[PDB]
Amino acid sequence: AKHAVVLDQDKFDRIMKEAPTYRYVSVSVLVDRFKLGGSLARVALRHLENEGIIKPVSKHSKQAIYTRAT
Amino acid sequence: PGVSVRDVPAQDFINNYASFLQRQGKLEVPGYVDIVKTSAGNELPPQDSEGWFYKRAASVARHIYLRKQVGVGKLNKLYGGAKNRGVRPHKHVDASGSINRKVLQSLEKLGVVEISPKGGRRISDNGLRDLDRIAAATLEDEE
Amino acid sequence: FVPVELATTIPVEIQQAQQEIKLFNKWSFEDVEVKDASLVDYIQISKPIYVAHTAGRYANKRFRKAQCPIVERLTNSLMMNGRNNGKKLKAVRIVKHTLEIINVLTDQNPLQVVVDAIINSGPREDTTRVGGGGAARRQAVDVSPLRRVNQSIALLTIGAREAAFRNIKTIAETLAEELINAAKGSSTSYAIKKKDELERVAKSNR
Amino acid sequence: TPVTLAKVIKVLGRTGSRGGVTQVRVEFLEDTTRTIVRNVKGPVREGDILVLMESEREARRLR
Amino acid sequence: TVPSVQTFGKKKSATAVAHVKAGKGLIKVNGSPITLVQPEILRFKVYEPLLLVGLDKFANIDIRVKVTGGGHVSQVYAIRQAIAKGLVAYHQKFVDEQSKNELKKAFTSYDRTLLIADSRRPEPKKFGGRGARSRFQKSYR
Amino acid sequence: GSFQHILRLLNTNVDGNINVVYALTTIRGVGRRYANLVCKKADVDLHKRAGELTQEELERIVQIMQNPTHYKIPAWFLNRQKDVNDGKDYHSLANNLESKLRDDLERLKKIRSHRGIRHFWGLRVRGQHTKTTGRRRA
RNA sequence: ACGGAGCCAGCGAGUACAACCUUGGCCGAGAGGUCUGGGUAAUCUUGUGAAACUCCGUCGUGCUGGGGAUAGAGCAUUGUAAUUAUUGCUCUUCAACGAGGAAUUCCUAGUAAGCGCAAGUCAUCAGCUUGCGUUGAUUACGUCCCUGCCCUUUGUACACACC
Repeated sequence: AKHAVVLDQDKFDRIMKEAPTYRYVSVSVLVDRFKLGGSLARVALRHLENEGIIKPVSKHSKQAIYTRAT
Repeated sequence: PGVSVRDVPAQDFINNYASFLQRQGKLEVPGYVDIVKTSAGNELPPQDSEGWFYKRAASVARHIYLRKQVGVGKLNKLYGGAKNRGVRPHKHVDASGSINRKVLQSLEKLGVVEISPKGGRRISDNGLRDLDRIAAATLEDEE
Repeated sequence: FVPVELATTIPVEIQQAQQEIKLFNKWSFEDVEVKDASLVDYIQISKPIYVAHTAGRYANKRFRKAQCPIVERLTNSLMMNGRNNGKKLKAVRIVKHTLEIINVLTDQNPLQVVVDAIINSGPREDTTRVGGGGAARRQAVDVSPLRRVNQSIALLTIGAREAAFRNIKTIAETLAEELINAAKGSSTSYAIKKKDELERVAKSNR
Repeated sequence: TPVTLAKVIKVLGRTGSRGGVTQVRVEFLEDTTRTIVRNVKGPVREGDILVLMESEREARRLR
Repeated sequence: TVPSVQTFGKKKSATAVAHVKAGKGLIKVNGSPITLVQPEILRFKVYEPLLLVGLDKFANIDIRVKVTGGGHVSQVYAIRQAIAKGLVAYHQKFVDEQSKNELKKAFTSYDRTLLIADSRRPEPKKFGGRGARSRFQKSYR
Repeated sequence: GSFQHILRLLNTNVDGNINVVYALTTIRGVGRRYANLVCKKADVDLHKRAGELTQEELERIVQIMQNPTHYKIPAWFLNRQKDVNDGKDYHSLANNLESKLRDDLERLKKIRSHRGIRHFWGLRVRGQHTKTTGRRRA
């Protein structure tokens, strides 16, 4: 275990801070920052698709590319 | 027009059929739900848990529509797949018989399946109505 | 222009592509000049094809590997390792996802990044092991023209798959980065380093 | 990295103690009519262009 | 009464038979329309006969196919060869040749078999080895 | 957040975070499909990390672990069955199980059978060929 | 990998004096019990709707949900007989191995390598061999450097012939 998988409310504040205005947004991208490792990043990205925010490109399991809503 | 089952995609057909049954809750439940492996070779139980049977019963109904007469043993062979039998090559063996049989027994009383001659189970007159209504409902969802 | 009416209903977005522009999947296959004498003719953008999964009577005569479009070269190269031998459906799905990444990054036609990557990972000089008694002295022999293209496409996929060996960054993200680094010569990607480290060996024995 | 241009003018059989080398005569695109013999590893055809760092030096049959 | 020619294409064992008619414009595959197919990524391949010559040709011709043999991806070629011939059989009989000749030379530039039947069939596995050419592992120790 | 990490259950360790089933697999007796069967009775999400739980769920589970036939189990998803003379079945899922097997292995050694003789020397019991397998021994 | 959903081949084989292949219907969480057939076989099993694959979800780079070996208890079946686990199944037991040192084998296109299926032996037993069809590359399209084979020209004190 290399940390950054445990659920913290302090991190949930900083997810919404760093959500908007980015080129690359995916499961591949967020894990490079040591955020919610693995599957909890997919759940974090599932929140950001609901109320606009970040809009999709690909819609496959394991290949989930997104881009900011202009 | 030409409203048939084939205009609606096969994977998308079952989604509208599943929600249709859960509103009523009159397709009946056997008793073996979530005390279940699903097949003769399958390590993890159903991930869906709730619903589940309504997905299975919908996919059984649409296959009985296309073909003349489907049985219990063939449905087990169709749904069933691969194994991991220790350190040997992966084989193929039938799925759970008790789940797929009580789909066919329960759907008879609801009003879909009919007893056919020779062997197997064909479609009723009222069974073709509910298949087309949900197909027409799925046509409205797309269009 | 003019969506044609039949009994069967096709979406308009598909018919927008028809008649006017012979596209790839959605975006344009046209333009994309190579601009590097040696790789001209052998790298073929003039052939317009939609899907990268043809029948293929390629490897028969000798120089018929040139006829194959460069999009199909990348699909076949990813099939190595016995787990992934065969299964072009799995590769063809991945090759679409690599091109979607490049479209997002600074707009651009993604084949212009792919073609420039083939130029910047093809060695100029590759030494052949000459005997001359027994020892492994390496004489400086030159490289042209399919050997520059065939090595370059292989070295991209070796660098791509090794980067995604026990990793969240699955093949499509790594392969897209390798082409950007080669197109915009950064001296970081291993498509360039493995080419540059052989340069280099020829000049020592010259 | 001095990039000297080139072009194939004649294929000189299939040389070497082993099978993996092919002799070629090379004429230049820029500064025409300068013929020099030099080896090529891969396939060769009439009308092809060669990329090379070192041009004016001459190669022989590999042993 | 209606014009009916029974065109058929073939890639490996995967065979398909396209029974064309005159009418509105059906291009169905096993009952369902053109937009299913069911490999899903290879839906784009089945359009290639349509999008080259154009949808204007199919406004009169009504095709429907029954595919059997082979696998999943091999059957897409059987459909694509059947639909490609389906136009030519209609345009040869009851239409002027110059339209039908433009179909021929259009498909040559984008020649992914289309009209021509492919050459490759499987070859027998001979004794002593795990395949035709591949032999068993030796040992002389 | 971060409510408790170990977190004992019948003396054995149940590590915090992770999952319902795969944390419960740490117990010397519970496995990858039993804990799902036990979780089905209590009805809890497998989606959660499970180390951070309510206090009632641990005590409800332990009652199901001890008593097999009382709670909703078919009585054929059990570890051990039939012991002593003419009667009943029972199982265990803690340090009880590891201790039980050592006492049950002594029964085979006391009666002194083809298995019990083989268990003395540390050789293969289930009719295997010992001309290859496990070049180390114990 | 673990879930559902989608769902496509070709080679074969098969009892009436025996006990063969065996759909359809009930019993069972499985394996398997039973009532019935049909078939002496492009007629019934059988469309032998077989796998790998396709596509949305669950896990995500931790000997981990990867991997399955050792283990114990019982429920089935074939046998006069299964304790020296025949065979399959049901929960538990949960290791060894983070791409392999010198060496070394096979291979130029529907081939290589994944993938299962059928037959052969068969009362009951494929991790085997002989056959079939799906998925389908990279790389030569040349050479005697290495390991051996054919001729010519040379030398022989060998002719059960350089062991």
